[PDB]
Amino acid sequence: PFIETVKMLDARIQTMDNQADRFVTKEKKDLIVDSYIKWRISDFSRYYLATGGGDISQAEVLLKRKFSDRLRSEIGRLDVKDIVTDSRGRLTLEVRDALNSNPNSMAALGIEVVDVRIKQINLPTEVSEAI
Amino acid sequence: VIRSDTQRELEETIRPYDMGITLLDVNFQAARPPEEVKAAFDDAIAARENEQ
Repeated sequence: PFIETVKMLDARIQTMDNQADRFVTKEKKDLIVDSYIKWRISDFSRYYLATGGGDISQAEVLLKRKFSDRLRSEIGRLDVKDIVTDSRGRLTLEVRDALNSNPNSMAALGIEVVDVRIKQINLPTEVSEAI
Repeated sequence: VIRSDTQRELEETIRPYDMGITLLDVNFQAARPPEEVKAAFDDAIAARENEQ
């Protein structure tokens, strides 16, 4: 009754959101891309011991960094039309598989990712005016 | 490839200090080169739509 306490951890499919951030393609064109990631807790012991207290902010920072890195590495390859034509089709699945898979796994931290989507693609002001 | 090279370089640099540290990942964010003052790659993109 008085030597110990325990911590209650949510298990529902949590949702992370962000704001716009720029990018670039090989045609020197630049876009605006927004997205969101579904993440689930895989193994609870490793999660609690690693993240240090189990409040969302640090997990948010970890996933934010890693997602930005992997996506920005991927879109830098394909061409301007290839974004708009099929941005779901192999981008989302490939980046999901690469991000989910030892250390550097993003699962080693104890997090399972469900799926990744892209929400909107705009263009800068000057190019918009020209078109 | 720069992400590949910088990690081995840093790991080789940190060896003699004997700090006992392990590097999980070396992540590389955006690399905007316009120096915030030469933002005139806009015209180099706006060349196409005016010729056409």
